[PDB]
Amino acid sequence: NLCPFGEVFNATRFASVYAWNRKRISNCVADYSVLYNSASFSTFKCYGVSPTKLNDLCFTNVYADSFVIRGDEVRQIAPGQTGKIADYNYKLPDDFTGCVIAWNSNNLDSKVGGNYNYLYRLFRKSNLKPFERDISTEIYQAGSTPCNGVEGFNCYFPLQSYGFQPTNGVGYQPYRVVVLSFELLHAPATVCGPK
Amino acid sequence: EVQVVESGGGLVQPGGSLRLSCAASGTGSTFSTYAMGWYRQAPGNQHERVAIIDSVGNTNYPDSVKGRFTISRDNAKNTGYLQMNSLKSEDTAVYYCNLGTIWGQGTQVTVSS
Ligand SMILES: *[C@@H]1O[C@H](CO)[C@@H](O[C@@H]2O[C@H](CO)[C@@H](O)[C@H](O)[C@H]2NC(C)=O)[C@H](O)[C@H]1NC(C)=O
Repeated sequence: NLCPFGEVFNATRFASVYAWNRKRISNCVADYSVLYNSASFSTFKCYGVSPTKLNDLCFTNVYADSFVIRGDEVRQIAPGQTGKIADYNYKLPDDFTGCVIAWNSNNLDSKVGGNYNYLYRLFRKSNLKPFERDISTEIYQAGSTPCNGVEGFNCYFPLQSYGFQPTNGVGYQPYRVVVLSFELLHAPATVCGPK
Repeated sequence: EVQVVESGGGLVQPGGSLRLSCAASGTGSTFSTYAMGWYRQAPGNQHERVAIIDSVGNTNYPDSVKGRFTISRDNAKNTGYLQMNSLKSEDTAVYYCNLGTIWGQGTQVTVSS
């Protein structure tokens, strides 16, 4: 009956940010002090809720979204930001109610010669709406002439590899991110703090 | 019963320094067993953890304050500290601390000319 936060935070594999993973958390007791008292995380930051109240509140559900980005991109995981990640990969709404947690994962997600496994969406016709997810790989039309699904001149694959290398600077190193959203419905609350 | 009070805050000119104190009461011989953290509030109910120290002294900080803020703990005095160097106008906020699951009301820090 303790919420399965460890499955999210301690998962062996993490998604690319364009295909960010979501886990529904419901019908459990959430002790958030396990997270906000951990020295493992460099970022723990809340919006529309105070950490002083986290263990005293009840919610219908909480959503845990996880993924990998650059360190200097962790600032984009917040309301009212723009940039490649917030525009094309993962967008938080102005009225976001939740917390963002992040930590450097250079030891796990970098590889000598460059890691081809983590990617982000480099091209898109328009910005994502908040909490929208796009995992398509349609050839992107950069010129005036259509591509007709064929990669080539002025017609680019929409995903770009981070190519994480362990020797890059800390801002360019991979970071694992978990975003907790707290949902209130006109239904009974099912995730509660220890009280 | 456990309680924490913050102190050492106030007005400071840019580039100045402050040393905040998180003083605990009602802990017996047990203060050392809890983690302790420092947070700052921004308008819009935005709360940023600015420093964390666990029961064995492991620390961490976000990038915005790394190199400028240092958290420390005194298990004999049941007190913790946040050393804030090279303050900036953006560092203006209410700063509050926690010990385990107990929170303080906070104190104001203002960086202005
Ligand atoms: C992720 O795994 C770590 C495993 O070390 C968990 O942290 C440890 O949990 C045990 C039991 O609660 C403690 O004795 C250790 O002191 C913990 N270490 C640290 C560094 O926290 C951690 O709780 C797991 N994450 C989640 C969300 O459950």
